[PDB]
Amino acid sequence: QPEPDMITIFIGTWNMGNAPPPKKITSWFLSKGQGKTRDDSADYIPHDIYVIGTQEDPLSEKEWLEILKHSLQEITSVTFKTVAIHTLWNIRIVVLAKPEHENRISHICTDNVKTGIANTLGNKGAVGVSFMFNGTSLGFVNSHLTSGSEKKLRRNQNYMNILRFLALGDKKLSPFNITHRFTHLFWFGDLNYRVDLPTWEAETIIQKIKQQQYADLLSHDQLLTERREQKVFLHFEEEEITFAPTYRFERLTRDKYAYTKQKATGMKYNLPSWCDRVLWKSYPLVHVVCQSYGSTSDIMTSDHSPVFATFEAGVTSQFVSKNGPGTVDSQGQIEFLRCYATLKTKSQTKFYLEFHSSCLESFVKSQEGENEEGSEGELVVKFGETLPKLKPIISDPEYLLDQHILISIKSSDSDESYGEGCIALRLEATETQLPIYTPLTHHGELTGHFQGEIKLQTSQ
Ligand SMILES: CN(C)c1ccc(CNn2cnnc2)cc1
Ligand SMILES: [Mg+2]
Repeated sequence: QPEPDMITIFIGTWNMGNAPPPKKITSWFLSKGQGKTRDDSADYIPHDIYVIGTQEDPLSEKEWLEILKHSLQEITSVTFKTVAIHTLWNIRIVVLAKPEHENRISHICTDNVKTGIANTLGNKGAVGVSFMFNGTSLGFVNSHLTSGSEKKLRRNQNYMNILRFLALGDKKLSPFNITHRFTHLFWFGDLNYRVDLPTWEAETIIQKIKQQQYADLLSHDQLLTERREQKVFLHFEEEEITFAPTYRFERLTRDKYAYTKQKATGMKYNLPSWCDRVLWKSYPLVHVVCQSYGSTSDIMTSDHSPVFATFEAGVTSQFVSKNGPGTVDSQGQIEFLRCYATLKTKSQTKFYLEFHSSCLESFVKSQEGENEEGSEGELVVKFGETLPKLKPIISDPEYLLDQHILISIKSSDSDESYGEGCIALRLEATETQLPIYTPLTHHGELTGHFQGEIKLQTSQ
């Protein structure tokens, strides 16, 4: 039975509004309703992995697991295995996989982050799951961010706390947050970003939704505008939105948006908004294709509609050679020529690099670079041809060209990372000097750039 080089992944996010679900929720897992929907001809074809995020979830883990497994068994006739389930308050993540994957999945991690302080600590935050699927690391974050049209900045702060403090994936990747630890990272939830239009325009917005004319509403969506201004979710993707706003509906129909201020809303308006979202970030030049992104029309127990997204995702096999794992493959090497970091920092410490990759036995520390002043104020850290030659565990090009090198630039004075990035080894050529580049981030904000040339030697 061959190992796969692709899988499909279902992502669901649903704020259940503290109500039990209706008896049938299969439309969610079939990617049927509004938006980019899945073809009927695929209905019996199971996804490899189903990841379900809920918010305001009133059910026990047992109760929800029984509903989810029943739903999938009815669709596919397959009894899915539970990979992980984790709940913080009423925020929950469930990961289910086809039984054939049980011995492909390992290194399962769960964690949560509580956002806010005092007043603002007690119901918002995130849960997450990570695991290895053969040679591929997968991370999944379900976040319920701060509510309210005039709290976009709080949401952005919630995002940065979650990506700093959520402890998933390989703890040896100590300079790296979740935005660099996984081949594929999916971040979804009730992100609570709103359509920023005047309250007086409520009926006009409703009119536009009835006409399926979303352009003038999406141009005011806070998540799109904050992402365009690099305030949040830097270097993440989102499929184009082609479904109606998923919030805030009257329960038991989808015919009415309930937007007017009420004591129950704290006298806040809830103009129709795309609160419920799926975003992703994959390492450079790894295959990832969104094959659906939409909302269900027939699940009406909540004031939110469920959102689905499905993905094709490239995966690699757990490679064994005669040499690695457990030694180097002298036939393989990675050289960095003429590299320099450009940093936004005002500080004047010396810097060194760390190279981390599962193609190395352990991470590699460079010598200090040479600091120069850039022409427009910047710090330029030059490494020249001083960088250590990296010795991968396996030299076979079918393995090595699918790998990635994480780079951290660290202060010699503090050993703290000033920037993290990632370089693909999916090169146009081997034994050839080729340009490389990554942006550098820290706490998920842009801090600089790393660029230079690479020369990769494989056994071919
Ligand atoms: C061809 N296969 C595998 C198939 C066919 C029909 C269905 C839908 N109805 N169902 C539920 N449980 N068994 C049948 C699911 C799978
Ligand atoms: Mg709510």
